[PDB]
Amino acid sequence: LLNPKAESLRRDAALKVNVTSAEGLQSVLETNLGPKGTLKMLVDGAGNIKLTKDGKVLLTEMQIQSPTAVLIARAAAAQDEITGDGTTTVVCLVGELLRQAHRFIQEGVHPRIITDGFEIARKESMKFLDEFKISKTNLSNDREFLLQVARSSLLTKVDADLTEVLTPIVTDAVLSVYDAQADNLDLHMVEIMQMQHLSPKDTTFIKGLVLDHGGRHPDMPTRVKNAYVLILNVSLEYEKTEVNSGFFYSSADQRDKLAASERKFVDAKLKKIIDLKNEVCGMDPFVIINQKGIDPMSLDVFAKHNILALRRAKRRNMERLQLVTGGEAQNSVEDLSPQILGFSGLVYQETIGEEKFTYVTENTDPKSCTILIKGSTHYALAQTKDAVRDGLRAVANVLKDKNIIPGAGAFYIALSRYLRSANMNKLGAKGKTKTGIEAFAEALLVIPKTLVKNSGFDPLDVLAMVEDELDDAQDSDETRYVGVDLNIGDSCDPTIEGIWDSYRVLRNAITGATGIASNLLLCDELLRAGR
Amino acid sequence: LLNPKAESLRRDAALKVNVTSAEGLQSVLETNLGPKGTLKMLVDGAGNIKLTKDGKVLLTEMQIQSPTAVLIARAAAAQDEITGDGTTTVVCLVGELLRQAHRFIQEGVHPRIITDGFEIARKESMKFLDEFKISKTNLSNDREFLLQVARSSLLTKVDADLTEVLTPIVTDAVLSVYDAQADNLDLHMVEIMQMQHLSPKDTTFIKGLVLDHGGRHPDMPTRVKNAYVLILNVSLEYEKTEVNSGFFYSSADQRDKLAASERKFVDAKLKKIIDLKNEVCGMDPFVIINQKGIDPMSLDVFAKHNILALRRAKRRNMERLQLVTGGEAQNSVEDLSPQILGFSGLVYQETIGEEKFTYVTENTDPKSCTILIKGSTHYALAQTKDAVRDGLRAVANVLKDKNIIPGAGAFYIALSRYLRSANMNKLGAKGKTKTGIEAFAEALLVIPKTLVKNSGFDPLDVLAMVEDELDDAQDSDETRYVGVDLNIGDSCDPTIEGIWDSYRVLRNAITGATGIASNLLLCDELLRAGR
Amino acid sequence: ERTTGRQAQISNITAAKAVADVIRTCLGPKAMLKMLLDPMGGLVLTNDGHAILREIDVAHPAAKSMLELSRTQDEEVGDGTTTVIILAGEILAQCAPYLIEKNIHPVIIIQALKKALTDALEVIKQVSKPVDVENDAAMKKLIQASIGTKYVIHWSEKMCELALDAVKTVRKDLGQNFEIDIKRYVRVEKIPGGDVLDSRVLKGVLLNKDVVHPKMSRHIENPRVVLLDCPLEYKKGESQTNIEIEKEEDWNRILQIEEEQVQLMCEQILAVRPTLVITEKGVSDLAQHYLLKGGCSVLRRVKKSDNNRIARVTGATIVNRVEDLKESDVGTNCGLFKVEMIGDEYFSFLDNCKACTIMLRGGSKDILNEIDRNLQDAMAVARNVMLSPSLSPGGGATEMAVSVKLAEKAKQLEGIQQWPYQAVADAMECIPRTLIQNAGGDPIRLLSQLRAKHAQGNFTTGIDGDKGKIVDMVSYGIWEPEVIKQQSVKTAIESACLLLRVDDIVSGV
Ligand SMILES: Nc1ncnc2c1ncn2[C@@H]1O[C@H](COP(=O)(O)OP(=O)(O)O)[C@@H](O)[C@H]1O
Ligand SMILES: Nc1ncnc2c1ncn2[C@@H]1O[C@H](COP(=O)(O)OP(=O)(O)O)[C@@H](O)[C@H]1O
Ligand SMILES: Nc1ncnc2c1ncn2[C@@H]1O[C@H](COP(=O)(O)OP(=O)(O)O)[C@@H](O)[C@H]1O
Ligand code: BEF
Ligand code: BEF
Ligand code: BEF
Ligand SMILES: [Mg+2]
Ligand SMILES: [Mg+2]
Ligand SMILES: [Mg+2]
Repeated sequence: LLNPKAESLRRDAALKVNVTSAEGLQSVLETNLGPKGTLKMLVDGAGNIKLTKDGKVLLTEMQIQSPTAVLIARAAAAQDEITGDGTTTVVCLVGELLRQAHRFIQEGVHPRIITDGFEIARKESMKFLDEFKISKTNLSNDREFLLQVARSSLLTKVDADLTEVLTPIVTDAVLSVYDAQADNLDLHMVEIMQMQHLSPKDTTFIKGLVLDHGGRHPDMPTRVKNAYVLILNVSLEYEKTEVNSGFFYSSADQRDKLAASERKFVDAKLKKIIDLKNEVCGMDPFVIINQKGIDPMSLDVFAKHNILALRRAKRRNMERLQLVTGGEAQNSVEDLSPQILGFSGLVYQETIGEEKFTYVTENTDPKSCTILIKGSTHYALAQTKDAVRDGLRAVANVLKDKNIIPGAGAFYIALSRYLRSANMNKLGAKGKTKTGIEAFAEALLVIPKTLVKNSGFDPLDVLAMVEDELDDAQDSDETRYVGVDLNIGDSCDPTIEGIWDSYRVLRNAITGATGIASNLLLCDELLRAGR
Repeated sequence: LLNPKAESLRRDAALKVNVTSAEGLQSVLETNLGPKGTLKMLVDGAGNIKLTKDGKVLLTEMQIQSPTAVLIARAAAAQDEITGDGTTTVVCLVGELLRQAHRFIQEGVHPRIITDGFEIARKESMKFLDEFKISKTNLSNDREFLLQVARSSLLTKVDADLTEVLTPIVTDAVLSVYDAQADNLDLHMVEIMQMQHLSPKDTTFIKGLVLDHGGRHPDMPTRVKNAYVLILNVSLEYEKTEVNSGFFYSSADQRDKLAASERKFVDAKLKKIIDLKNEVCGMDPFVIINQKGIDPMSLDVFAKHNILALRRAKRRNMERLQLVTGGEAQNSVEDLSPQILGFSGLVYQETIGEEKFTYVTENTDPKSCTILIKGSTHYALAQTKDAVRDGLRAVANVLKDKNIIPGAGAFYIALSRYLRSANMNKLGAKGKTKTGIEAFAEALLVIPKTLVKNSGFDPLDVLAMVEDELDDAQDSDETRYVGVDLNIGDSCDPTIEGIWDSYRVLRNAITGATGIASNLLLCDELLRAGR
Repeated sequence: ERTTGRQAQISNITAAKAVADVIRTCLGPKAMLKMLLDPMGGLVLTNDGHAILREIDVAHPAAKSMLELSRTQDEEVGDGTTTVIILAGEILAQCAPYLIEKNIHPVIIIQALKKALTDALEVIKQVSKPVDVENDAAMKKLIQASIGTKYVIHWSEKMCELALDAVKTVRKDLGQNFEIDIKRYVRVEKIPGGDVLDSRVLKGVLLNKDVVHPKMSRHIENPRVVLLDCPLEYKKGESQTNIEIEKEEDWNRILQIEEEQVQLMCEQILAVRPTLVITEKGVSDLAQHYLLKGGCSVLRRVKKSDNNRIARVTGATIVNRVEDLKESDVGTNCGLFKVEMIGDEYFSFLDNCKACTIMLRGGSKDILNEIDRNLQDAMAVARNVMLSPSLSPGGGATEMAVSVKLAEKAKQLEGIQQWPYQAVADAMECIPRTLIQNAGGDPIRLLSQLRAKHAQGNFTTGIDGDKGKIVDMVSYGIWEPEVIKQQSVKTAIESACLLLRVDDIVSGV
């Protein structure tokens, strides 16, 4: 029943739509899944070309109007916003999940029975994962294992040769900021400075911190070799009266006397620092950075004493620099001690035509690196960053979660089979609820199939192989991990190839996709009221 | 690639659409399937209410724009145009067929493999039917068996109590026109006169032939009890010169002399008949029908001699009446013999206010009856006819094809199972072609499921029962027919309930649905060019 | 334009009846989800009645009155939302015939309905049994009851826990009734991801605001909290404060003063020896420095609601002017000051290892709102019992009891005054029926049996959800706060009584 206006897909039409859409979104992102995926090039309404193969990118970069396509998108973004990886997988999982479920809905089974099954299967899936995972020693310094995690979560979006270029640059970065002995890490301390010119293969890893805002003055230090570094944060430029003020000279040159009187507040606080570069290395063996400004006249003073003065720095660099050098983030200049500056070896300002680029090379206690992404154009400079992030938050996750999972869809093909023969002799489920867990089980085979569907070799066939080369080492006992070899068309050992799915991703992918799908299936009416 | 205008769903999108639509049309007609179906009431753009539950009706009565929905409609109409029954089944079969096939297409299998499978399965299905059927003796006079065929193909569109009213009226009709001793029959010889007033339960079976056009003259015979009947076909009214002519009287009364001269051509041929009703029963123990007209002055002549004169009769009644009476269809009156009139007992003209209704009761050699459909309104008078036809062409089919098939989806649940375990140990198929026959097999379960889906009892459950109560009499040997009992929810013996599917229908339903579906699946691009 | 007569009456009734019709398939343990589309953008995938009807604009006046019923009811108890709508309709609908068919005036039908309500309310308290508001186990299996019929059931136990563990936390008896302001003292915080179970009820607060300066404490062991209104920067005069200078070296003089007052301010704060200073307003860079070496971490910009909840789990009473900053305004009773970085987003905690902060985790920002609302229903029926330790026979049992005791009485009343009374009885029966329907069983069958079994054999006998057979409540139990059964019937009969007062409808301001 109703009131004018306001439309509403009801009965099984609403479910028809929901599944319809999901299945759809699924197919549209299947392409950019697996290392053997597809590179789309999408342009906006302004002509901003941008390349991708990261589900998230393609996803938040498009304008979707399908309600179901949103609830699935939002839940997928909420995944790259936590595990930073697997945004693509989750859309397939909620898609394929609804297809597998719609088959038993279509035959009669009340959706509430397929959802019940899902939860049951879900738990059993998350149990199985904790038994499937691979506790890896908190022992970092195993750069070998981590370099396989870098390449794993990189080939998923990289120019191949460039994978080998970024594989280290990412790992070393994560490590460089990570604090050994369990503890933790905050990726924000890995500046990701990016600059045009020279292809994205030329990008580099800086153990220190690279910046833009250089010393903007002629007679400045082109390169301060070996010196102190001052973390400054107080306004080194002209200021005004916080309360309404004005000058009123009655005398011809009284004007002048009042002229310098304004600037003098500067030098007041400005002297407290200039004598510090005397009070330390006042005879040569040096550079101030400052978050705020530095007007002309002042830049002279610093340029006069050969003090490389930088102004307007990225405010989060206070903390990043306070690790690249050690020196305290000096807010005010009053209580300023000469024993609190920081230290950096070569600190040189590479000028790239109008563009300034000051580096903070040679450090003692880095703890905060900078991945300098190079690249001829903007489209590449874009995607290259979106590759590093999706593969850096990827390594740092191997650390947070001291477990890892064999890739090539090993875990999926496993849980899939398990659940099948599980309830057959488990009955630790319910009545007609077996349907739902059966679906969920069959559902999971998305990733393995789609993984090869992209490669080429027939999904149905190659997946069949894994199902064989698998139980082969079961009828002979012993545990053997099996996955889909996306190069040949046979199975293989993920662990041996160097293929890993981050644990926290799988844990937030399954619990996620089910949350959506299972809540979508219980939907029976799509309103559209309330002008 | 392209030229302006002209759209075209391509790749798997075209197949997506095709299956999409089919599945759709399927669901829309599933409702009016089975005796426990749904009575829809559709009204056109003029307000002509009309009730139905006959797929064909609902189907040709709607305006469809989906290309796939047409190719499926047209092939379904082409079925009610041959077997006269099963228009609904065929739309489900091509629907469910595409769903079952799309599942293996969706996994990778090239459609050409699922079509190959279909043909293979098709043959095997049509073989199995010839082994499944039940040769029933050409021996008619088994009104008992035929009355079960009448009710079988009637409850599929009738008011229940009305089934019992029409069950005989149909059978007796088919028989009445059928020529025993193998031979053949032409249903056209069963007039289906329909008249308003008094509900469609009041309809009747006439062993003779009822007509409208009565004796249109006052002093006419209200009821010619026991008499001859003249099959006339020559114009008994005023005529004109086949070549341009005109009168030209020069004399006052020459006019008059020329007045009668025109009518005299009438009486010329009109006398040759009036003396025939003298030359036979010229002393009382009589009625002429005539396909053409009979002007006023002439009706007098016949009314004068008490000769019930009818004019403008349904031209196909020449042949129908030529069986209800025996008398030759007398075209011209010249060579008119008194030994060629026909004979009928009571031939009375029931006048129903302005409406004339002459009956040709009491016959010796009927061979052509008339099913008089009564009914208060037009909507009912409509549907009642569409029920008789779909159930009359249904009995006459049991005769043509001297075989019959147990209903309640017995044949389907059978062929389904057969094909499953067949290829398992048949391999009389092909390589990956097993998919297609597997689908086709699972597909068939449409009818049984949908049959109960309409009744109520859960499809999945009750069908499971048949699958059990079946092999029960297989693990114990002996043949036991099993079907779905749409009243309880258990299985039952179709043959025992009196449930039969006409053979020729099943033979033209399977070969039909496959023809469409299997040709739809091989479609890869929907053009729309050529303004 | 205008519509007087039964014309009016009818359209009102039908209108009201239609309102019900929409959410009737949302009352029951197998209740479906009405994914609604809001104008602003996003969606609502909830099945919680009031949360649906809110997202649907209506036209017919009655349909507007009928729609707000779900609101006032969602304000008394947190639960029983959908039920009031369905009842409120069936009442009007069940009157429809005797209203016009039996030509009974609206005054008379009202005089009876108002009467039948009171009697009906008796039968509610009559079948209601009291409960130990303190017995953790009873409260759980009570809260659990009103968690079924919602997406949050796959963790039912886990939910009642976070429910009780929060109702009781912000509670504070007080007597000279029990006051439980779930609203201002149980700020929820939905965080995307993890698992459901990965959610706890932190006894403190959780702000994502980081620390004002880099080299500042990431976590003080037992911090000394200081909460304040006023900002931390050079203030100005609330009058025409205009300075005129021609005295040369005077520029430096005033420009300095600013630093000086920021100093003073830092002093007054630093004085009571603080480690954590949280202000609602800003923090001058200067003030940061003097509070840095002053030995304390600073948090700028925090909502009043966010702040006043801190002042209940730190005791630290909030104070404006600092020259009045007392030492009683301590920061005692406050565990750690963690600052966990949750997926590229820093947070800050204040747990103690009077007001808690329920932190939910699920599988999407979307899925969480399901939980939050579902939870609210739990956390509300918990509060109800806390303030009325009485419960009613669930499974629609109570609803059927009143159906009989009323039906019986009505039949034994005699007078035109009987028909309207009779209808209230016939009406009530719809809830066990909607339940049995949304179950799948045969309504005419189960009801006749439920009703009969009721007529004699106990009154705590309702219908079982996922089953569809009539069961005794006591048996598998599913009592609900007696308060809900109050409102549901109080306002529903009122609604009906209002709309029945209408005999004319007109359009124009
Ligand atoms: N070379 C490989 N061979 C088999 N599987 C791999 C290979 N490299 C990574 N994969 C698979 O890539 C899948 C993830 O796809 P990806 O394109 O990274 O999307 P997302 O990571 O956003 O879900 C993982 O399930 C992993 O198993
Ligand atoms: N009472 C019955 N119980 C089980 N099957 C029956 C019964 N009566 C007829 N049917 C089924 O009706 C089906 C045909 O449906 P119908 O509505 O007649 O559509 P159409 O004949 O146009 O396909 C047949 O397959 C037959 O098995
Ligand atoms: N577990 C259940 N089994 C049978 N009835 C239930 C069950 N859970 C809720 N009920 C009944 O259904 C109604 C509550 O349903 P609900 O969908 O939660 O509506 P509301 O939004 O009013 O809470 C009450 O009458 C309650 O007695
Ligand atoms: F393509 Be995913 F985000 F790794
Ligand atoms: F409904 Be069918 F044409 F018998
Ligand atoms: F379903 Be109710 F609002 F708890
Ligand atoms: Mg990835
Ligand atoms: Mg039929
Ligand atoms: Mg509730």
